[PDB]
Amino acid sequence: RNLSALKRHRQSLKRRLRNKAKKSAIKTLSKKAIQLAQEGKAEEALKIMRKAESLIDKAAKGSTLHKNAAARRKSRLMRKVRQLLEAAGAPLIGGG
Amino acid sequence: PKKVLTGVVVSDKMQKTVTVLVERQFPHPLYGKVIKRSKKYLAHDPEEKYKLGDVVEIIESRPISKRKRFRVLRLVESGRMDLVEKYLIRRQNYESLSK
Amino acid sequence: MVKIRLARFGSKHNPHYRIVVTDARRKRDGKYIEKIGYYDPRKTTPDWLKVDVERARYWLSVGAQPTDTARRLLRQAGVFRQ
Amino acid sequence: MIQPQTYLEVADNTGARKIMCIRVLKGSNAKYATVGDVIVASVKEAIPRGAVKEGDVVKAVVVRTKKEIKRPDGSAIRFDDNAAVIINNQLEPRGTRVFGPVARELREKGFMKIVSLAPEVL
RNA sequence: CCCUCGCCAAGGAACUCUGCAAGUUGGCCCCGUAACUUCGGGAGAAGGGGUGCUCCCUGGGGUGAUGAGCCCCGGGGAGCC
RNA sequence: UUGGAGAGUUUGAUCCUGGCUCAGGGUGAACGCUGGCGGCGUGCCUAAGACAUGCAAGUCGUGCGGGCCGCGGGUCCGUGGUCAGCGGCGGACGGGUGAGUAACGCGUGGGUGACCUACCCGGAAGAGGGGGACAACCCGGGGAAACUCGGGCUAAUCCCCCAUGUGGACCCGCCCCUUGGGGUGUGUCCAAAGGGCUUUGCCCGCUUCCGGAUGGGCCCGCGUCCCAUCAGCUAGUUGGUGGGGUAAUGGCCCACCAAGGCGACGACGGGUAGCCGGUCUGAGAGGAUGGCCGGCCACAGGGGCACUGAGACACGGGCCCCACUCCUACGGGAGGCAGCAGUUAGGAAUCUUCCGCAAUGGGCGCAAGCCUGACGGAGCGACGCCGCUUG
RNA sequence: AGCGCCGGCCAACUCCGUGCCAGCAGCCGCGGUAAUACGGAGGGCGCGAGCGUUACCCGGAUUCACUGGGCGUAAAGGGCGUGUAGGCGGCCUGGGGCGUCCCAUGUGAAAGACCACGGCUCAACCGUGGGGGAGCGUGGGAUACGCUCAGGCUAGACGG
RNA sequence: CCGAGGGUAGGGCCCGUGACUGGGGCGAAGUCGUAACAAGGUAGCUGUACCGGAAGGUGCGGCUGGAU
Ligand SMILES: [Mg+2]
Ligand SMILES: [Mg+2]
Ligand SMILES: [Mg+2]
Ligand SMILES: [Mg+2]
Ligand SMILES: [Mg+2]
Ligand SMILES: [Mg+2]
Ligand SMILES: [Mg+2]
Ligand SMILES: [Mg+2]
Ligand SMILES: [Mg+2]
Ligand SMILES: [Mg+2]
Ligand SMILES: [Mg+2]
Ligand SMILES: [Mg+2]
Ligand SMILES: [Mg+2]
Ligand SMILES: [Mg+2]
Ligand SMILES: [Mg+2]
Ligand SMILES: [Mg+2]
Ligand SMILES: [Mg+2]
Ligand SMILES: [Mg+2]
Ligand SMILES: [Mg+2]
Ligand SMILES: [Mg+2]
Ligand SMILES: [Mg+2]
Ligand SMILES: [Mg+2]
Ligand SMILES: [Mg+2]
Ligand SMILES: [Mg+2]
Ligand SMILES: [Mg+2]
Ligand SMILES: [Mg+2]
Ligand SMILES: [Mg+2]
Ligand SMILES: [Mg+2]
Ligand SMILES: [Mg+2]
Ligand SMILES: [Mg+2]
Ligand SMILES: [Mg+2]
Ligand SMILES: [Mg+2]
Ligand SMILES: [Mg+2]
Ligand SMILES: [Mg+2]
Ligand SMILES: [Mg+2]
Ligand SMILES: [Mg+2]
Ligand SMILES: [Mg+2]
Ligand SMILES: [Mg+2]
Ligand SMILES: [Mg+2]
Ligand SMILES: [Mg+2]
Ligand SMILES: [Mg+2]
Ligand SMILES: [Mg+2]
Ligand SMILES: [Mg+2]
Ligand SMILES: [Mg+2]
Ligand SMILES: [Mg+2]
Ligand SMILES: [Mg+2]
Ligand SMILES: [Mg+2]
Ligand SMILES: [Mg+2]
Ligand SMILES: [Mg+2]
Ligand SMILES: [Mg+2]
Ligand SMILES: [Mg+2]
Ligand SMILES: [Mg+2]
Ligand SMILES: [Mg+2]
Ligand SMILES: [Mg+2]
Ligand SMILES: [Mg+2]
Ligand SMILES: [Mg+2]
Ligand SMILES: [Mg+2]
Ligand SMILES: [Mg+2]
Ligand SMILES: [Mg+2]
Ligand SMILES: [Mg+2]
Ligand SMILES: [Mg+2]
Ligand SMILES: [Mg+2]
Ligand SMILES: [Mg+2]
Ligand SMILES: [Mg+2]
Ligand SMILES: [Mg+2]
Ligand SMILES: [Mg+2]
Ligand SMILES: [Mg+2]
Ligand SMILES: [Mg+2]
Ligand SMILES: [Mg+2]
Ligand SMILES: [Mg+2]
Ligand SMILES: [Mg+2]
Ligand SMILES: [Mg+2]
Ligand SMILES: [Mg+2]
Ligand SMILES: [Mg+2]
Ligand SMILES: [Mg+2]
Ligand SMILES: [Mg+2]
Ligand SMILES: [Mg+2]
Ligand SMILES: [Mg+2]
Ligand SMILES: [Mg+2]
Ligand SMILES: [Mg+2]
Ligand SMILES: [Mg+2]
Ligand SMILES: [Mg+2]
Ligand SMILES: [Mg+2]
Ligand SMILES: [Mg+2]
Ligand SMILES: [Mg+2]
Ligand SMILES: [Mg+2]
Ligand SMILES: [Mg+2]
Ligand SMILES: [Mg+2]
Ligand SMILES: [Mg+2]
Ligand SMILES: [Mg+2]
Ligand SMILES: [Mg+2]
Ligand SMILES: [Mg+2]
Ligand SMILES: [Mg+2]
Ligand SMILES: [Mg+2]
Ligand SMILES: [Mg+2]
Ligand SMILES: [Mg+2]
Ligand SMILES: [Mg+2]
Ligand SMILES: [Mg+2]
Ligand SMILES: [Mg+2]
Ligand SMILES: [Mg+2]
Ligand SMILES: [Mg+2]
Ligand SMILES: [Mg+2]
Ligand SMILES: [Mg+2]
Ligand SMILES: [Mg+2]
Ligand SMILES: [Mg+2]
Ligand SMILES: [Mg+2]
Ligand SMILES: [Mg+2]
Ligand SMILES: [Mg+2]
Ligand SMILES: [Mg+2]
Ligand SMILES: [Mg+2]
Ligand SMILES: [Mg+2]
Ligand SMILES: [Mg+2]
Ligand SMILES: [Mg+2]
Ligand SMILES: [Mg+2]
Ligand SMILES: [Mg+2]
Ligand SMILES: [Mg+2]
Ligand SMILES: [Mg+2]
Ligand SMILES: [Mg+2]
Ligand SMILES: [Mg+2]
Ligand SMILES: [Mg+2]
Repeated sequence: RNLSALKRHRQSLKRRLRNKAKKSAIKTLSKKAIQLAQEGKAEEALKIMRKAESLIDKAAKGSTLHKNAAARRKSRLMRKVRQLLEAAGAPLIGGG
Repeated sequence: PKKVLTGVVVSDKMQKTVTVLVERQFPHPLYGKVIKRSKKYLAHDPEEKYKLGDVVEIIESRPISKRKRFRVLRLVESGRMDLVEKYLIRRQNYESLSK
Repeated sequence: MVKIRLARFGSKHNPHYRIVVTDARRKRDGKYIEKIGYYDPRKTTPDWLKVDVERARYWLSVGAQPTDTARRLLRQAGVFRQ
Repeated sequence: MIQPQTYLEVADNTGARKIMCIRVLKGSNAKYATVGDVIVASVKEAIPRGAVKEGDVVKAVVVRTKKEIKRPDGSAIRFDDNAAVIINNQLEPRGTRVFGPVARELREKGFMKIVSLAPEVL
């Protein structure tokens, strides 16, 4: 009736927490910056947008994000913010 | 290579897409005779430059939509509405094969 | 890893291996990447060993990993001689 | 308060879905059946190829009722449907599972087998 | 006690010659709708969803003048009890 | 040119047409009568019915901290075994089966400027400084079991934080290219874990990048059965725009817009079937077939789902619903042999609850080595072929 | 040492018993008192740890006919026109080279099959080497015929 | 939101079965006649129509695959 598969389920539950928690944050921040960039509010958008990008690549270190996801999330994050600031300018920090 | 095919446009009624009909011959695998078979491909035309009646070449491409896996390669001939007739008349006969 | 090893052919109480390069995840007697020699353990013929040496050196360069009892039959044909 | 004509749900896996009471087996002229009482019924609706089929005249013990039953401790319990379990002449279920809760009253009346098979007893 | 009327536990036609009587159903908008047919129909078949108020965006018409006001027919979004 | 036989039977008789029938080869066979030996094969074709019991996946103390026992000897240290636990790596392979599927599933040839790839190899550089959790253990409550609740503490190759930037990622501009390919400039962002010995030197690990190799995803041309007494089918339908999602393209998912898409070259519908290498027959052409072996696919009681992960939507992992069975102390719990054997049902019918890791192979490990119903062999059966005997 | 068979197809013949019975049977057919055809027997034929039956596949079946059939009377011409799609199409010249044909090259896994050899005392089984292929991709070529485009013609067709 | 499935209601296709009923095949040891084969004793066959216990008959039109 036994196994260390039990062990392996025990672990997955814990990795699941760390993952979800990490991904939650990325969306919270990305959207936060995108929100700011709409009403931009350019310095702040850019400020939060950096905090996102950092957290994304941080996730791509592990099992959370495959590298190409991180790339992709970053690509779409940036595009949105920039093109949003085009409806008023101008970029107060970096970047870029 | 990317497969390349030549055929007549029979529809322009989609936006940014043409229906290109490609025809082919081959001997009957048992009865020998050379036989024709045809097939419609939805070909990508981002430029809405291809008209009904054009004879064109299409090249297999990365998938554009469900069902569209070809972009239009180039014009070859224009104004082959006689081909388009052959197709259109055939569909119109179908109203007469029912019950 | 991709591996160099011994696929058993022949028959019962009558082994006949094909020293072969295959993915480790294959089954023993399964589709192999490339054949590179054979080996009769019962030694019942003059050349109970044959090894393309020119080939086995390639795979090693490119990262193949021979089994223990294949490493040897690569020693015996001096694929390793420096 | 089950009486002839009352339809009951059947809470087992005999294949019967619905039964119509035709008699309450409690003496010569009992008007109503409650929890723990046996009725005779007609099978009005059943699923294909079960132990029992539409038309069969079966016995059943009532196991939950929409009229509340009262208890000597001053409480009462009430279920959302009237349901019964089909039995044989030795008060044993003819099915092998029973679905839904049943009334504890069943135990004191010797429907021990049904009481255990039940997911809950209230 | 009778008339006219309101409610009713569990049951639900077991009432009775007979569901007699009384319930149920119930307008409008939308979805959807069988046998059979003289091709009209059967059809409101059946069955089902919607229905108040508040705010915001928006389409067409009448009267004006082409506009405002007034009146008519809507559509989409977010909510409140 | 290595290859091609026909016969009986319609008549009083004949010729012809024409059907029936036979001799031949084949098989996962079965049945009868009979039955000595050996070798290689080979054996649930039916209920993808239901299954008692063992066994089929684990390993590393050279990641970590502990208990329990013992060995060593002055409470402690060491050393060893064992037992969990935290941490890796395996568990996605290998084994089963053929239910579903008429489909890009498979076969064959191609495309990816639209893509991934653990361990393996080649090459570029690098490991500075902090902090934290949770188990194990102690302490409480709850059971017949399955078992778990909460309080507290502690280690690390666990987690996090900053530093560092060969590199790498992303937006904008520019150059080459030409679907998202290669390079560059500014901006921003991302690394790490140490263990061990013979100890200023090794070994195994750790980190980011490039390329190889290998295994994959997706896409396209052509091929793939019966019924037209199935002739019309289609609203995510066909295309578009934007976005969501993924490793990646795509109506794969959504919002909006347009009115399209398919079909006698057979859509739609019904039926049947996993496909191939092959196999069997046949002069050939063809017909029939897909058992064993190899390739791919699909499935894991019937369904749905995602988590973990390089990789699964995971046969012996998880969640939920259903059907069925069992356990109980009657409160409550458990299971999934289409892995190897074995039982039962069904059937004309189909095996030993064997032996071993010695060999080949696979997993973990520096290694010794541990596990392996893969496999190597043995057992039963005239099931097949081959050999041999009763002189 | 067994098993099938001994009318014809088909290799293997006599005696008894039975008497349209009991029975055989793949087809044609046997049995009604002299049965090589039933049952037994002697004998014979065929194979032999096998023989025979049932089932199914291909063959014989040119009996779905591509190879390789047919339609007055054997089964088979639509009751007759008109005509859509399709299939097919006269003479001459050029252009293109789609069919077609040739060369090169990639692919066409392993096993199996085929030829050689070799290992188990043979074989079966098994190993080593050899031979190729259709079919698809790529490159180059040919242009008779079919195709396509272009220009001529008059014997088909149509008109005066 | 979507969602296994569950529930309600109405449809389509297919299999099994059913009082009874329609013919069909066969058997054969019957009843009734004798329609076809000969000019088959009314030449036959035919599409259709009406009719008869039954083969069949008759009408209309057609065919010769009709004897003399
Ligand atoms: Mg473990
Ligand atoms: Mg939030
Ligand atoms: Mg990662
Ligand atoms: Mg992941
Ligand atoms: Mg698109
Ligand atoms: Mg009934
Ligand atoms: Mg009441
Ligand atoms: Mg009530
Ligand atoms: Mg009622
Ligand atoms: Mg009711
Ligand atoms: Mg009554
Ligand atoms: Mg009464
Ligand atoms: Mg009435
Ligand atoms: Mg009334
Ligand atoms: Mg009313
Ligand atoms: Mg009303
Ligand atoms: Mg009323
Ligand atoms: Mg109806
Ligand atoms: Mg009516
Ligand atoms: Mg009508
Ligand atoms: Mg209504
Ligand atoms: Mg309503
Ligand atoms: Mg509302
Ligand atoms: Mg009002
Ligand atoms: Mg109000
Ligand atoms: Mg007015
Ligand atoms: Mg106005
Ligand atoms: Mg005869
Ligand atoms: Mg005759
Ligand atoms: Mg005769
Ligand atoms: Mg004949
Ligand atoms: Mg036998
Ligand atoms: Mg025997
Ligand atoms: Mg099976
Ligand atoms: Mg069954
Ligand atoms: Mg069972
Ligand atoms: Mg074991
Ligand atoms: Mg280590
Ligand atoms: Mg040990
Ligand atoms: Mg341990
Ligand atoms: Mg597998
Ligand atoms: Mg096997
Ligand atoms: Mg299958
Ligand atoms: Mg189908
Ligand atoms: Mg296809
Ligand atoms: Mg393909
Ligand atoms: Mg891994
Ligand atoms: Mg610490
Ligand atoms: Mg950093
Ligand atoms: Mg939409
Ligand atoms: Mg898009
Ligand atoms: Mg993935
Ligand atoms: Mg879709
Ligand atoms: Mg087609
Ligand atoms: Mg057809
Ligand atoms: Mg089916
Ligand atoms: Mg199947
Ligand atoms: Mg032949
Ligand atoms: Mg098959
Ligand atoms: Mg088979
Ligand atoms: Mg296989
Ligand atoms: Mg499934
Ligand atoms: Mg499942
Ligand atoms: Mg099962
Ligand atoms: Mg399941
Ligand atoms: Mg698993
Ligand atoms: Mg699972
Ligand atoms: Mg799966
Ligand atoms: Mg597996
Ligand atoms: Mg299992
Ligand atoms: Mg207890
Ligand atoms: Mg529980
Ligand atoms: Mg078990
Ligand atoms: Mg049996
Ligand atoms: Mg068995
Ligand atoms: Mg075996
Ligand atoms: Mg081993
Ligand atoms: Mg080993
Ligand atoms: Mg190792
Ligand atoms: Mg074992
Ligand atoms: Mg014989
Ligand atoms: Mg013979
Ligand atoms: Mg003879
Ligand atoms: Mg007698
Ligand atoms: Mg005699
Ligand atoms: Mg005879
Ligand atoms: Mg005789
Ligand atoms: Mg012959
Ligand atoms: Mg033939
Ligand atoms: Mg035949
Ligand atoms: Mg022919
Ligand atoms: Mg003929
Ligand atoms: Mg005739
Ligand atoms: Mg004619
Ligand atoms: Mg006609
Ligand atoms: Mg024509
Ligand atoms: Mg032509
Ligand atoms: Mg010509
Ligand atoms: Mg020409
Ligand atoms: Mg050409
Ligand atoms: Mg070739
Ligand atoms: Mg080959
Ligand atoms: Mg020899
Ligand atoms: Mg060979
Ligand atoms: Mg050949
Ligand atoms: Mg020419
Ligand atoms: Mg011309
Ligand atoms: Mg002329
Ligand atoms: Mg639903
Ligand atoms: Mg549903
Ligand atoms: Mg449910
Ligand atoms: Mg009848
Ligand atoms: Mg009858
Ligand atoms: Mg007459
Ligand atoms: Mg007469
Ligand atoms: Mg006459
Ligand atoms: Mg007449
Ligand atoms: Mg009469
Ligand atoms: Mg008359
Ligand atoms: Mg005439």
